[PDB]
Amino acid sequence: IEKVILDWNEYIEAARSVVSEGCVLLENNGTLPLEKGAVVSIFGRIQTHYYKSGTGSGGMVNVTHVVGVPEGLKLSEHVTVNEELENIYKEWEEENPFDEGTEPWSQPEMELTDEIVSNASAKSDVAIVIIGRTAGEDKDFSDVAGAYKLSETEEDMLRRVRKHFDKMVVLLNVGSLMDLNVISEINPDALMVIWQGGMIGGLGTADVLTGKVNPSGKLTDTIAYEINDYPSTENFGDPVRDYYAEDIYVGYRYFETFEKSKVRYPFGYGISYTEFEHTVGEFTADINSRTFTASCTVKNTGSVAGKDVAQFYVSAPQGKLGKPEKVLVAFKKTGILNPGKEEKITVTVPFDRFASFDDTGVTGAESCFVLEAGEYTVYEGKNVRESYKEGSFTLEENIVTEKLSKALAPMESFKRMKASENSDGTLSVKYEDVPVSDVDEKKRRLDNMPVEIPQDFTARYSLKDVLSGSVDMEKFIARLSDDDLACIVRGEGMGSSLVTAGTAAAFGGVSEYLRKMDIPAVCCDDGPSGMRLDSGATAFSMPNGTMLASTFNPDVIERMYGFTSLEMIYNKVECLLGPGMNIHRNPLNGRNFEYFSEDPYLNGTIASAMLKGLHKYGSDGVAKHFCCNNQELGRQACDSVVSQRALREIYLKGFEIAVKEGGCKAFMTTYAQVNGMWTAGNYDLNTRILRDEWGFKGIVMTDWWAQVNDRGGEPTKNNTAAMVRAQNDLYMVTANAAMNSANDNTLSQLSEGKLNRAELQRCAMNICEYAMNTMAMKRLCRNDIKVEIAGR
Ligand SMILES: O[C@@H]1[C@@H](O)[C@H](O)OC[C@H]1O
Repeated sequence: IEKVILDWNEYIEAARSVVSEGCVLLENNGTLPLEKGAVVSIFGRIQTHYYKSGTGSGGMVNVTHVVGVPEGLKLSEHVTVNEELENIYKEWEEENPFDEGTEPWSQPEMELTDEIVSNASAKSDVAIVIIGRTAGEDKDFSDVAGAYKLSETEEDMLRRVRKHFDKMVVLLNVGSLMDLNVISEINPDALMVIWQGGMIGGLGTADVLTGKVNPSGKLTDTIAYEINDYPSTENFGDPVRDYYAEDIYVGYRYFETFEKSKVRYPFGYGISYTEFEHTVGEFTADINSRTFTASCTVKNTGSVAGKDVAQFYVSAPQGKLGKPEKVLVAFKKTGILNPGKEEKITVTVPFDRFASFDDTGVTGAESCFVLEAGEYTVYEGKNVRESYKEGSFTLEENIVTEKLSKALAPMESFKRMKASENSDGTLSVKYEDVPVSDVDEKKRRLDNMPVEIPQDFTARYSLKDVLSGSVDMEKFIARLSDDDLACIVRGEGMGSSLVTAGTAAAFGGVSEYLRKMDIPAVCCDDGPSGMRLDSGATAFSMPNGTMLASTFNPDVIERMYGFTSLEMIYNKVECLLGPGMNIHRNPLNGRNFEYFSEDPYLNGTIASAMLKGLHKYGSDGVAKHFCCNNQELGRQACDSVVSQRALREIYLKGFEIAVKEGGCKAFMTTYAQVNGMWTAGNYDLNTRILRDEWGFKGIVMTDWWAQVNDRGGEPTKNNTAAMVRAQNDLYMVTANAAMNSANDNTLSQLSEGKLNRAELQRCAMNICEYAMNTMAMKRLCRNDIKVEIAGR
């Protein structure tokens, strides 16, 4: 019915803006920005093979061209590149080709001589050294040379360059952070994390290097001096089982509370080519509305224009539960401020952003989010460490922000960290026993069993009749036979011929009988950083998740994914398999590149920005992996043992925000276990928490060929009855859904009364309600958006 232009040049520009807001300047003595007309020598072999993404499902976007850093600098017309040094690298690389693997964390560095380095210095004004790292799916990052540490030849390179150049810039082309101890010690003039910026990364990076854009990126994780300083390191890296003993004390929640001196760069840290002054302003609280309102003014007090981020933190009273010193509750990035100009920033913060989950009952409100009695102090500033008192208010009694239930609780006891108040008025870590679950799972499922809809194969309503409002969804679903029900819970793929070639899955109209009811085939495709088309078809490769999050700018993120929204329609992809939004529990997790933060509020807010983007033209995202997939090693069977409180405040919280702020209507579960069973068959996760408590209205799908089990039972890839009993609606994926290619147990379990028809009907109703609002339904109804690409 309607045509829309996808302007490719504006798509490039939107993505380019994200890159130039997401680079994080850590150190600078004034060597950056690069001066007009300067000649730069670029060191590091990885300069020729810019890491545009990490590896795995989320790093297989095909493109015709990648603008690396050298090319980005030449295109700027602000500097020139030393062409002799480039040719040394190019010629060396013909003998030492880029290893593709399985793909390694890094490439072997070219050894440098005194002659090469000395001659480059004579013919250039500044050295740029690029250190490259990638990482991803199934391969965790490791505390060794070539991975988290510099390799020996990389260190040599840096020391030579330092010696022969008095102007030296180090750039980290990395998916996740690496060791900064040796780099800091070598002490370059400027240090910037440039992440992996997709196919136009070099353009946006050139913008900040040349000063066309002033750096305004901030860290989404705390950088500590050693891997052993991180509170999760003790309990990370075990393929069988890991106890989340740090509990709520993840990242800056640990460091700012217990170990300030172990931090090199705090959460939210990043600098600019200008300087800013944050002046605390008016503060009011509204206890009856459960909000406070806080103002401050940010002023550019330096000599060049730039943006800054105002970050707001709450210190809750320790009470009986114990608390982190500071938790992030709001942030706002300024517009571009000219020298001597300023911007007033006001935030309204609901109490639920700094509530605590009582999993012991010590507050008198077990299984509730609560604010304990005491003094709440609010802080504003440039990062968590440099945040200063904005206001305060005191509660004489507990406030229950929300009543919940005992759900997804641990099945075995373990000791967790506890904030303990010393005689000094300081806080130390002590340990306490996590209570074990007393939930009767059998009874919970039976007491909440949905009502069966009597089947009726004569009255043949269409899914169009449900969409129009002509009939109830219940009235429609009655025509599905047991074959139809068994079939509709199966995703078909990879590369099902019902949808665009080379994508992840088709679902909904996966049989002739389902298609006859006007259930369309809905197409899923990886990934957060752009469409992965295994046909070889090209698509936009966008910056990695961590770079997105480092913008601290929901609007710039949403703008870019508004273009992705149209591109998906163009390719007839309805469901992009992102955002990835598992918490950065440990820096060594391989997939941190396509996730956002150690902080759940930032995590959810960035995820929600992406989803709003995709929703612009009616496309959609699938939040993943729900939940606690914070480790790649052992991910087919690993058991994350974690408290309710840690789940409610940290790991689930981002996903909750995705539902309630982001309008998320599609979730993906994990390959692994949380509290002693696989996530795909967990009732508490997929029904109790997600639907009954949060009000999610949508679909849940498995991760691709994930295992499912009943608690205590053996894991398999075809226990779909366990999956449907949990209200995980879709098994992803089978070669042929109509033929039950996986030989699943849906019908045999239904035959034996161990699976109720009502449970199948519930899943089928979720699938159909989702499917009828997709662009694939619009194509059947002939009221879809037609997209045309301009600017190529
Ligand atoms: O993240 C998912 C990954 O775990 C799986 O292997 O492929 C599908 C992706 O969406």
